[PDB]
Amino acid sequence: PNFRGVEVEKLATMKITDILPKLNARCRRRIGKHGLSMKHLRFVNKLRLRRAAQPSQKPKIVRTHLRDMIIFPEMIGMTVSVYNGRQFIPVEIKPPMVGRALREYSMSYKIVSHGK
Amino acid sequence: ESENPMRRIRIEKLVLNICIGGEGDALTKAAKVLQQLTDQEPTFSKSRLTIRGFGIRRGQKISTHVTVRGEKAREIIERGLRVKNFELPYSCFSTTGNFGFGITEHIDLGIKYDPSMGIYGMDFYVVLSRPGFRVNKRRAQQQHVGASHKITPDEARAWVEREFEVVY
Amino acid sequence: NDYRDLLRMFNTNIQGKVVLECALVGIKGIGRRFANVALKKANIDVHKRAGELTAAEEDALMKVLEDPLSHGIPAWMLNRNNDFESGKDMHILVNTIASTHRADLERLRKTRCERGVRHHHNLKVRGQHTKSTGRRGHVVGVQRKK
RNA sequence: GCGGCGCGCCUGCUACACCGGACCGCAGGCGUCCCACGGCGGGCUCAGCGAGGACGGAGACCUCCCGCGGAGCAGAAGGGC
Repeated sequence: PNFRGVEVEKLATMKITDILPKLNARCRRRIGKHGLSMKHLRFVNKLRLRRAAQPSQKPKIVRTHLRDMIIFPEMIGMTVSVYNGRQFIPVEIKPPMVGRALREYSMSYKIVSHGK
Repeated sequence: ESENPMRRIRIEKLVLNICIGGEGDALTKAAKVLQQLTDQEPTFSKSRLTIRGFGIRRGQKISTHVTVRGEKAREIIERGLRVKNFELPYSCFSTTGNFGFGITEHIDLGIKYDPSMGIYGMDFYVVLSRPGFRVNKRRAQQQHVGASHKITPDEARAWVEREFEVVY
Repeated sequence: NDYRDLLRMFNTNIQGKVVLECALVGIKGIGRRFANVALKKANIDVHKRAGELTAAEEDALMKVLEDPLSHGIPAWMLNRNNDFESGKDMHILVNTIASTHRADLERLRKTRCERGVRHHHNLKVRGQHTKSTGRRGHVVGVQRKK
């Protein structure tokens, strides 16, 4: 249940910079030698300011084409569309779930149903 | 404003139940899990009748149960409330003041997960008794207990709340 | 020679033939991240019968495995470098390997993901070779609920 | 009349409240089975009404509670426990 040395609430309130030092290579270099794009960066402040301003049950759950943006600890607690190549997949991010791409939790494939 | 001291509530006993069809040796494997926790030999209950959905065939051992009481009862049940985050569903209390909960993982109770011992889920049920209930079980003078002295579920939820500080 | 066959530790029998080194990577395999980077040396003899090894040498060996960092083994040899738990670098021993595997697989199920579906459905994960390569045994995408 | 066997035997009827009462009259069985399905002593309460409890639902287990027998006693049925 505890994630990367932080309890669920601590990591939830921890900044993106805080969880970044102890993380996987792709995650560390995502911002370490790189950063984020301006489109990717804007999307963060299109749910962030909504996740922190709940007036009741969320009326947003916005549908976003952007998919492989590594999820941020703060964005935990909300459902993101994580568009697969056709239809949006509603995804609620678990606090231990953070530290990996929103791509991993979204299914664009058929599970099985063949073998004929 | 004082209840008689016999009107207190005591955990008479705790039952421990598994239902591993019969498989090839699974019931024996659960015997190991029960033996360490209760320090007692679990007795193998038996299947009644033969059914299609499960593999019981009127003679396959289908379940293992041990009844634990006193100091052991408190600790084994306290384990069960911590692992159930001090939360229990409200309807679990029954008509005779008996309540139960479910325990995923024989390992979650602090037993080490083993390749040799596969995870076996068990379930619990704790029987609450008001001192003076012997009138129902003694070989001589066996007569039913009176209405007041029987634990009503509302009174027992209060004893569970007082005993473990649980919430529903 | 007091070869002393068996000398089992960690609930895993060893041999009077195995050299002191293969004896740990051969402790069920599970329980020893090997390549013998530190195993080759440790404090134990390089090439002798593994039963002959004295208990005191075995006990010091048990201690080096118990605290790898104290021995001076670099973190890269150890398996769990960052930990998704309390985030503390740790070695894996025999029982914890399959407990941690449950931790890795059951976490996968609770945090539903393509990497979990590619394990609950038993499809090989990552390779995407469930197309024309592994007729082998029938561990391939089949299906037939109705 | 050999199509049936009431040609030996048993249960419940028919049977007309002691008993005895007919019929190719009805509703059925018997020709076996079991050294435990026997004898005895001890313990025990059963089918189930509920109300609860990982998976677990018509349904499998484990709990209490109320449980006059509503259970099972090798097979016909009727007593009996």
